[PDB]
Parts: sequence; C-alpha cells; structure tokens
Amino acid sequence: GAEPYGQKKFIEIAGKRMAYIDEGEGDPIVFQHGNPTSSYLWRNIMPHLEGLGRLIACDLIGMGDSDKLSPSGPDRYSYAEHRDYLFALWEALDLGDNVVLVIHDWGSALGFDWANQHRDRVQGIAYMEAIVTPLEWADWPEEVRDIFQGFRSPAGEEMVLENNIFVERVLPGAILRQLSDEEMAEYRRPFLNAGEDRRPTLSWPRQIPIDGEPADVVAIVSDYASWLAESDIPKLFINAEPGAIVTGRMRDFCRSWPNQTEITVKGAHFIQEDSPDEIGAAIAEFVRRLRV
Ligand SMILES: [Cl-]
Ligand code: NA
Ligand code: NA
Ligand code: NA
Ligand code: NA
Repeated sequence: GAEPYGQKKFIEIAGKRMAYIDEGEGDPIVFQHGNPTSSYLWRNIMPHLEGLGRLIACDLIGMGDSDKLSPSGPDRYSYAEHRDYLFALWEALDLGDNVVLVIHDWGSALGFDWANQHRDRVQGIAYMEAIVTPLEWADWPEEVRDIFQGFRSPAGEEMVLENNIFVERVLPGAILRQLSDEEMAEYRRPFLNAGEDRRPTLSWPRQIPIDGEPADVVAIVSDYASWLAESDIPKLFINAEPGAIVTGRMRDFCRSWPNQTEITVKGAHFIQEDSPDEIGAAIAEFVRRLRV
C-alpha cells in the first residue's frame, strides 16, 4: 500500500518540468491532490479505475516531482500561479471533452474552477474534503485553528520553512491511521530541505478563503460555488466521518447540490489514506454509470 502507482511522465510548462501519471486509454479521469500532498495521495484509489478511462494525476508546481519555482518567496505559489501551471499542463495533455474530475483540498478549488471555466468538457465531478464555498474561522476545525492562524501570520515562515509543520504535524494529524515510515518519507521527499523548498506548503494556507481574504480566491470560490449549486453536472460527494473541512454548514451546502450521489467513509481530511477501497469503488461505480 506504500508503493507509488505507475511511472511518472514529465512535460515542460513555462520553463519548468511538471510530473504526472498518465496511464490507460479513453476519456480521462483526472485526480488532483492538494496541500501538502502529490499524485501519491491517490495511489490506492487509481487501481479501481483501471480500464475505465485514461488515468491522470498531476503533481502541482513545486510539489511531488514537479520542479520548484525560482526565486521562491512569499509572493510565489499563489492560487493563481498554481492555476497557471496546472491549467497549462491540462491543456497540453489534450484531455478532450468528457473529463471526470476527482478532487480534494486545493485540488478541488482548482478543479471546480477549471470545470466552471470549461462547463462543456466535464462529464462528472467526484469530490471530497473540498473547498466548496468561502469560509469563516468558525467553519475550521477548532483543534487546528491556532496553527492555521499561525500560518497566516508572520510566524508562518518559521513554522513551515524551518519547522516543516504542515508535513510533519498537520498531514499525519488529519489521517486516522498511522502512516508507515516509508509513506512518511515519500510525503517528506519534496520538502526535505529547510527553506524555500517548503514554500508551497505555506503559500497554500495563506490562500484559503477565510473571512473574506484573500479576496481574489474568495471570488473564484464564490463563483464556482454559485454555479455548482445550480448545475446539472453529475456529482459524487464523498463525505467523511468525522471529516474536517466539509462538516457543518459547509456540508449542508454541498449536500444541496443537484444531480449528486453521496457516500460516507471514515476519515478526517486526508481520507484517501483511511478509506481507499470505499472511495475507489464509489468513483468506479460513478464512472461506469456515466460512461455506459
Ligand atoms: Cl492549505
Ligand atoms: Na494529483
Ligand atoms: Na491531475
Ligand atoms: Na500547479
Ligand atoms: Na502553494
């Protein structure tokens, strides 16, 4: 269960190498990770979709085996910069117009935004522990609120760049099981060096739309949230118990979305590490249904 899935391919986008999985034939099934993960997140999910489509899992810029930006610093790895690289990669990959999106965390902001911009090219959306509408601090799990407000303060650089707290604390804190040393090492790999190599993992929490900031991301999220609440695009909502960011009022909101089926699995935030086989089977049933 610790082994990566497949063998990564590489494409140069805007002078940087992006790494991604691309296996199989047919209409794509696109799996997008978030913070502080990579395509690896999906390694026990993707085998359940074998033979049902072209399976794609991209590593965001500066993450996984994609190259780092230079010079890195606080103005880099914003949502929009990530979107520039990922959307370019998706274009380069010639996805066509029957794309299924499988999305999590910042992967869900990116994927929901993509779908909102390309409504005619998305066959269906499976999402989990996603950014579904703009947040307030009350929506955030109490037990990590102090850490997240830390990230979103000048203390963030020390917390992440020097102390790697997102990788070392937040990630295993939001997985119910204990990862193996080997799993751990894979997740740490892109961020082993203190300093700017760890930047994406600090830029990301600074982009979360909370209390109206950052405004640009709030607007992007509001836009797709309003669209999804009325859209007839097929959806699969994978709810988690106890879950983390899709709880309370946020969970009520996404449950109101049209043309959607839902499952519940055990998990906190990184639920792929806790309930892969249920997740995989639900996505396989959804894709089979859409593609019959
Ligand atoms: Cl984050
Ligand atoms: Na991915
Ligand atoms: Na992807
Ligand atoms: Na990216
Ligand atoms: Na980032």
